[PDB]
Amino acid sequence: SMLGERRRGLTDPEMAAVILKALPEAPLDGNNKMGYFVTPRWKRLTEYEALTVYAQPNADWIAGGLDWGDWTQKFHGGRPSWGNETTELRTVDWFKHRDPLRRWHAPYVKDKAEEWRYTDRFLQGYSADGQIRAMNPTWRDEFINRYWGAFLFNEYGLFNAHSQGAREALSDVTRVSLAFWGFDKIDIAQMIQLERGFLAKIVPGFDESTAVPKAEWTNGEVYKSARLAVEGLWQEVFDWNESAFSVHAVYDALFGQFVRREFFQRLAPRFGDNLTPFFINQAQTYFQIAKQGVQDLYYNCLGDDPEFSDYNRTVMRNWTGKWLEPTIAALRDFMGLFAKLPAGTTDKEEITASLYRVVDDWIEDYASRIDFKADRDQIVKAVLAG
Amino acid sequence: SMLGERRRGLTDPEMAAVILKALPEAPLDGNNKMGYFVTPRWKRLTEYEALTVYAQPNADWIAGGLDWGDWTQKFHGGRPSWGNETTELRTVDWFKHRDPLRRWHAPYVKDKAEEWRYTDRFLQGYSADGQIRAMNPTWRDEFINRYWGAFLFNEYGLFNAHSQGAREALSDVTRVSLAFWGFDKIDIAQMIQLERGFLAKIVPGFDESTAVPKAEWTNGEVYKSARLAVEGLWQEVFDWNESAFSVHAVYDALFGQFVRREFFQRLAPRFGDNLTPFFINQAQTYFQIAKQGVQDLYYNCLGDDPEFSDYNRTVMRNWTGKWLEPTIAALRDFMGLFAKLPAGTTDKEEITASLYRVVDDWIEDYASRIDFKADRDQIVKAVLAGLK
Amino acid sequence: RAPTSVNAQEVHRWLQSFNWDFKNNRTKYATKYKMANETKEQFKLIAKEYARMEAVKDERQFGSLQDALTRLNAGVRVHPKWNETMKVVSNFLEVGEYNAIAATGMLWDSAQAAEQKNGYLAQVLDEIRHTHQCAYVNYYFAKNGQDPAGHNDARRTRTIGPLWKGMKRVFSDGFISGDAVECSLNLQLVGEACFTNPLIVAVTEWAAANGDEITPTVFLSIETDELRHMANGYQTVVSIANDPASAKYLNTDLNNAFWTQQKYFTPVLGMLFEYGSKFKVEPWVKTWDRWVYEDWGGIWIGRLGKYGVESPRSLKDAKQDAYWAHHDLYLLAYALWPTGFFRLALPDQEEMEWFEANYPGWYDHYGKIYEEWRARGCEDPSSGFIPLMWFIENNHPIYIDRVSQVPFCPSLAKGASTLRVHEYNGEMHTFSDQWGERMWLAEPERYECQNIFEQYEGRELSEVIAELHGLRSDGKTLIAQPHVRGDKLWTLDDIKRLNCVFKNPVKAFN
Amino acid sequence: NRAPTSVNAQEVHRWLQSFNWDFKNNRTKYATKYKMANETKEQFKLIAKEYARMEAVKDERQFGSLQDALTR
Amino acid sequence: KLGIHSNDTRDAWVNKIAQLNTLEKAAEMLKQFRMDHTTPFRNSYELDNDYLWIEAKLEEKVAVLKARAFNEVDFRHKTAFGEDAKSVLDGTVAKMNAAKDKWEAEKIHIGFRQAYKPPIMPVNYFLDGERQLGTRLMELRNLNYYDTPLEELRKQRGVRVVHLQSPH
Ligand SMILES: [Ca+2]
Ligand SMILES: [Fe+2]
Repeated sequence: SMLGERRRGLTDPEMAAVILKALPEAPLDGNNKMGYFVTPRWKRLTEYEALTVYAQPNADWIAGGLDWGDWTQKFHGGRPSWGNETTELRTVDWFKHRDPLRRWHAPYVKDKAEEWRYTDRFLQGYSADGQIRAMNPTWRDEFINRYWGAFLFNEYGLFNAHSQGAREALSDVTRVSLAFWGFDKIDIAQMIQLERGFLAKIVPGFDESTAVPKAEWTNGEVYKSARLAVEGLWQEVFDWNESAFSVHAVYDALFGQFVRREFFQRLAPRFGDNLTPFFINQAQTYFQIAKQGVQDLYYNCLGDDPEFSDYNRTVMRNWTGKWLEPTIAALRDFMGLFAKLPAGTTDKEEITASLYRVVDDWIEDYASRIDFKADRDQIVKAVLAG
Repeated sequence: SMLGERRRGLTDPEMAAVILKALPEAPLDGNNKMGYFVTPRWKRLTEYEALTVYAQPNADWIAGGLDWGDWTQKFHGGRPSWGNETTELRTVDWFKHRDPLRRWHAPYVKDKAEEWRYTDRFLQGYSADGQIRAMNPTWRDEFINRYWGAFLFNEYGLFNAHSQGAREALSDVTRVSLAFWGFDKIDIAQMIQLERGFLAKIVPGFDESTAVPKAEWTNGEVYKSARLAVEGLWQEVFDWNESAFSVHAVYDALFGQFVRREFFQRLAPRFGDNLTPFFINQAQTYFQIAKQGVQDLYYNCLGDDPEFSDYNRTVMRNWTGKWLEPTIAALRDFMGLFAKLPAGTTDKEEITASLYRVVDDWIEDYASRIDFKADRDQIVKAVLAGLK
Repeated sequence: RAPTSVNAQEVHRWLQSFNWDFKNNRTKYATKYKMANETKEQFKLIAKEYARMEAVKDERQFGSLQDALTRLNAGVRVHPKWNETMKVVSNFLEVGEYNAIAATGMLWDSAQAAEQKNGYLAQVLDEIRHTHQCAYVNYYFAKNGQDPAGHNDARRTRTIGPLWKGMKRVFSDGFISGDAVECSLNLQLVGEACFTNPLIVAVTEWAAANGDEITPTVFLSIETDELRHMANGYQTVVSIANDPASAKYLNTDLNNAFWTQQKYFTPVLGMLFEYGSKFKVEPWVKTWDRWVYEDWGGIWIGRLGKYGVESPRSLKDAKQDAYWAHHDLYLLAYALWPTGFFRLALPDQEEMEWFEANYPGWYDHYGKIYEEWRARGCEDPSSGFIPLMWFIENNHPIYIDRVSQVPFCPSLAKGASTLRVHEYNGEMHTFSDQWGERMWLAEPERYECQNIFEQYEGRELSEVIAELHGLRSDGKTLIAQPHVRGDKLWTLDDIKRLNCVFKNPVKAFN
Repeated sequence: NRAPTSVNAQEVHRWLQSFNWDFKNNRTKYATKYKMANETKEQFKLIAKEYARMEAVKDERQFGSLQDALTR
Repeated sequence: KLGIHSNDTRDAWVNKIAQLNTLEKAAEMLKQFRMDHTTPFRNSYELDNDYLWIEAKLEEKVAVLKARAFNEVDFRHKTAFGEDAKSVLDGTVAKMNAAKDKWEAEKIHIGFRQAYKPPIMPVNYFLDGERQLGTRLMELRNLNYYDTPLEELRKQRGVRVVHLQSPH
């Protein structure tokens, strides 16, 4: 029917009249601020905080919880749904964390969506503009298809390393950031594959199959230690914080940053490749975005906790030393890829300098926050051994 | 008052009841398709077409018009509000054009908005990632600040060249495309300035003032003929189609494409500059987007018009020859910038090859459509003469 | 050089190859099952595309909310009873959405095939969307509605009442505690397919009927995502159908999951629907029978029969204990009204006629009781009466199921009236059915949830309410109310005067 | 220093007035008895990108209300 | 002082834990607390309403003390009692696989938790244990879950039936 059979209380004269007659004269409380009881991180409570903080039904026995009592149903054995036992880190309040970008779901997908739609437009403009022409064939079929491609498995692995944290995180704010950190990683891994798939369409003979880059990752020498580190951060770590912390404030801050920025971002241009740098721009935006959250959680909240500052820093330094080694090894092996480059592409001085940039930034943004005494010369020299 | 004083016919019981009682049982016509009478370019009428075609109140005496009679008020002298006299091109129907991207206002701003927000995110990630460190100082303070910067005036000028077409375009579809072509140009010019402004913030000593690049544009040698061509396309052309056609299917397809793609896009990377290429990616996306529209209007609709195909091609060939010369001159002068580059940056063979790419693409996507006989060797050799 | 790009499915084609083999590439969670590491997902999505299809949905949702719905004052022109009901429906769903985030994060860890992981991952994100969505409903009604209290702090004020406890069972702990597969059944195979999906639509129906256009706008948007949760719940059964352990454990975990879920929603949803509204949409008995028997227990489980899945053995029980369950519960919920974070109302005459018409015998039991309570003055703060007193006076003790947390009064109930009390190592336990009792007997360490009578024992009512912030911003008037009118709202003092002190009903068997 | 920074529309607009340069035929193509001072300023410091963003935000709502709640 | 989140009972334990300034004392107290107040096997239910909160405040102390007392390798691989974490795990997992029935299995699992829950055992080994022990416990328990009738099951669990009521 033009009007439909269903009648609606907002528009149906009869029903609405009944509704209006039952309404009070004014609201029964002037406090129209949902989440009003939440301690604001900034001047005013943000939509981000209101919609997130305390969504996790934690009881007071899990630092910061507002509920009471045990969980209604636990695991066989007695393991609590969520508990202090899932991480070595301790705090006065797990809901203290705040994503500096204040990303709740809607804003998050809105941004990635913009990036997706623009990426589509970019590629369509890139292909029509015939820019592929000026790209070095060897760099394309070798370093992008094989080595850049193999790197997708590194990102994929870091992605999966977040699976347990998504399940164990002790608060909504931390759970959401964690979910976004890992989701950005799978995104990157798929973008690396998107490029390979794109090239397959404009370059007659480029096989988009992951077979080659996968074989490079699983059996190669270049990424051997890298893969060994990834398999460990992912499957040998059961502590959701050690996992997140070690992945972002150690391995990816060093190895990842070097590969992405100091190798591909730095050299692709030299071979007439403006394509790969387009995707790395995203990966680096994502990285810098995650870094702010990682810093707030581990340094601002945990490392600087009013009661467990000392304890937490001790633990993160422990983790830093535990993972710094496998990370150095991953970098050491990576050094082998430079010998595969056409002579004259870059020299030992450039590589050392770039290594120093990655290491200094790391000491800059991470190591120094927990008073981890790091020797930059020792780290670089250990890597250069390649 | 929690409810407010104003009563609404959709929710007010009394008023709605009166409204509902006056309603017919079913719609008074089953044809709920606005623009149903419009000839679809594709399988089904698109929202783009419905919302656009025939918005311009043209009478039948302007090819394609559905109205009748003279305008109600004209210019002193008698010039019509819109008329056939504002362009040499003729057609069977001015509403024939269709932006291949089907861009009406909402979709247009949505895309530029996405690009704007991402640009913001990119720069914030670029600055925090300290990537500026690996950029060559000379390339930065010289080729980006001065030469790339000066190019903004080229884009600005091309932007302004659209002002008369926005006023004179003989149909909605063509008017909208034209407006979007020009708006993308001012956007680019502002993006070139955005980069200069960005660098000013992360590079202590980089002056974002436009004085230097403007002096390069107004009084330099590198862009001299380029500026002379821009001043002409903009202010010496009163025919809105010659303007749009010459700007996009001639000058910018050759000079613009060479500067943006074959110089800055091609060399910036070599100097550790991933910044500029980010903005040029946009400019090139915009260019390829406009090209589709330009092609549909001038080749698909006009150049292939069932009645004025011959006539229109004759005129566009006339315009191509008229503007190809000043464009070659603009490129010739541009060749001078290569001597300013650090030795070894690029050689004569690279430059010739790149010139040939721009020229072959042009013959590819434009010249050939109107049967303009273009000699690629002659064009390139004329330009190469500019190499100092 | 034609304009070309790459779409999500073109990249997804190679997603399955993303995972590689190595010694410790295995689940970190305990599980009796073995998810085939070649399992495929139904939707070929990648992060970028997922975000785009979700952002497009947001545009509309928030557009309608911040613009036309606000201009129409949709936040106010809702029936009072329903404004209260939405405080519970939205916040309770919120936690189900929020634990579903952790739950699928656990399933994502369990899956070994890259495609099955990606499927769960998309839900981990959807669930985060739904958490924030449900949150927004409360947020919107707080900012724009006729009564913010409860909407503005349900996250802490929900802890006061007993209804919240059972909610965490089916939608929190039941979602993340136990075998990944068992949890998957609670969340996807039963919870979402049997209750949540049909429920979400039902709520938009009841909402629209009571002037609420806010909820339909958000919930109908949430609904568009459930197609993907279903595929995951269905893919879970497939990924284990080939493992020999599945033929030995699947049906037991499924039956337990079915019971766990229905035990709570059968009475709670029906209650929120029929008693939390003014205008009715359809009798809950009819609704329940279609969802659980026709749609789920018949069509949904029938298609999984080829994988070894069978109809839950406790199905017939569930049906017989269902008819009056929601009516039995409202009596307790209203009697304990001061422990909520929402205002409840007694059935008006029009409604009593409706109830009796759809539930023969309703009046002679519940109807007469509600009338007595109103004569007693349960709606008036100066009466000094609270329905809980009537329960004490007529020796009708109220117990809490040690397992499901669902409140029950066996001496008064018209539905199930079974009661099993046990003592084990110095502790008393009260059960309301043979299925929950078996669960506790077999897995006593999984169910040690202290009920409200235990925690509040010896405590004076007003003090528990005051301690847990059950007040409005004036610091005196209770958030909860025994009526939905604008005046004569009970205050903390009206409650203190009743001098009501909690007692653990089980201490009587002593 | 690597602090997260960007540039907003008004920061670019500051130099927009300098975009136009002088030359013989830089004049209106239309008849007019008036002379618009070539130093006139505009009230809103906008650039194409920002203009598009503030308009697209308005569209989101408008079309959202139309395709969703208003249609329902 | 009576309260849900704050009461005399809780204050009492706070002062009690404040007096534990030795990893060994603290670690032993936490273990003792777990035997006395947690799981269906606790020695008493006197702290039912506060144990969860008290236990956590106790773990905090053991953790802080363990961090200052242990070197890096030990903090990662040894329990607060000096035991080698991997050994305890592999040992307990061994018995769990040798478990003859669900009644022995649950004893092992529940006891493991009472004794080694962090900060006693490093979380990595503990959750690794949770994964293996839990899997065996379930396999044994969910086999013919409904065969044993309630009458018998109550006897097996060893509960004292205090009251039964059933119109059907
Ligand atoms: Ca050469
Ligand atoms: Fe959901």
